[PDB]
Order: sequence, then structure tokens, then C-alpha cells
Amino acid sequence: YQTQVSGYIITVPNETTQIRKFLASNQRINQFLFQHSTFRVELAPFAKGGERLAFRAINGRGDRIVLKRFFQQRPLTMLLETIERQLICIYLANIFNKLNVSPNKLHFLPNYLFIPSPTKDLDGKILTLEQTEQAVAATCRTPNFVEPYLSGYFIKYIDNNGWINESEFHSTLHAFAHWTWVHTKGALLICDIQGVNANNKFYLTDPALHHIDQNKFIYSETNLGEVGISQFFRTHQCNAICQGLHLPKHKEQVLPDTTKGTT
Ligand SMILES: [Zn+2]
Repeated sequence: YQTQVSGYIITVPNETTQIRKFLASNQRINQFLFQHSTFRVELAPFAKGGERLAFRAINGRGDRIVLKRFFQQRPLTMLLETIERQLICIYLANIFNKLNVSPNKLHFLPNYLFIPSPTKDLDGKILTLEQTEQAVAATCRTPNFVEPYLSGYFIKYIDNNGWINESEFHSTLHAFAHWTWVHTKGALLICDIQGVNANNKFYLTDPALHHIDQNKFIYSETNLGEVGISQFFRTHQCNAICQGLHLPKHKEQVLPDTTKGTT
């Protein structure tokens, strides 16, 4: 069974600039673009786990998407952490890919929000966080997460606590994680790197972000702060991609460099 649902897709306008600002200063994203949209959505969830339900849908531009939601009500600001995290990961991977130090390219799935609406008057408009809260409230429903559909064999390559998948080792992914800490001057590290490998491409989903500021990602269960950063580096070996990038090492690193895998 399926029905039509109409409402607003909610994204962040000028992502790069917003994210650059969020990282550098300490100011949360306060600008959200609303775009009217109609989805065809399955009534029955095809999967659940990691604390949340998943529904197949078609975005009417015909693309296959997945609508996700936590089991019960959550405040907008909690859900926005997932979005802010994903946007950081996309920002970082885009720069990382632009370095062209590896044939393998990293692509985190876009994540946005969807709320149903009978009306379309906010179409194309940019709203503050508070105005977005009011648009959400008017619906009186928890927004859904939306992400493109991803098929293939899903692998967890690195977790958020120093664990490394051995058989499916990719030096590109490990160097990326180290690099995220270097690029953000020690402030955060991206891990829980997991998704699908095909054609020199990693399609990555549900990452974790450790931040040294105890007030930055307060709802995230996967953010272990400075300890999670230390945990990554205790088992990290700088690889040929790290070396080619001349990444400075974390003072917890003790293991010797390795040159298995890419480059
Ligand atoms: Zn390294």
C-alpha cells in the first residue's frame, strides 16, 4: 500500500558557507530553505534499527528515497543534529575528494527533512530556526529524515571507538578520518564510517562525529568527545594516503605507519 504525501523538503541554503561558519565560529545553522514537494510513500516500514523506522518512497521526480524517523516524538533541535552532522561530513568529504589523493571518492548521502503540509506558501523561502520550529509545530508531527535510496552490500568500516574492519580495509577511509581531525584543527573527528563500496566510490551513511566541545553535539549518543578521538588514534596507523597528505599525528598515536591498501 501507498499514498501521496505533500509538503516541504527542508534543506540548508549555502551549505558550504553555513558549515564553514559553524565550524569556525560557534554559531549553529539558523537558515533553512523550504521547498514544496510531493512523495509517494509506502505505508509499511521495510526496516527498523539504530533506534528508527524506514519507509520506501518515490519523490515524484521519480527518484527512490527512504523516509526515516525515530520511534516517537523528538524535538526539532535533536533531529537537526543529524542534519548538521551529515552536512559537515559532506563538506569534509567534498574537500577531501578535491585533494585527489586517492582514486576512491567518498560520498555521504544527503540528509534532509520532510514535513507534510496542505499548503505551499513557504515554497522557496529561507526561514530561521525559530520559524522552522513554528512551521513544524503547525504540522504537529515529527519531521521525517529523507535520504536517497542506497542499494548494495553495507559494511561498517570503522566504528566510533577505535575498532577497525580488517578484511574490508580501505586506506582512503582511514586517511579521511585522520584528515577530518587535521582540517578542523583538532576539534572533531568523523568515524562510524559505513556504507557501500562500488566503482571507486563509497556511498556512506549514518556517520558519527566526536567533538571536543562538550556542548556542540549534545543529543548524539555516538559523540564520545575527546575520548573517542583518542580511541581512534590509539589504533590508527598512518597509511600511504596520510603520508601523501603530510598529516600531523595525534599524540596518542603509537603504532607504526603501514602501506597496505590504496597507494
Ligand atoms: Zn593517519
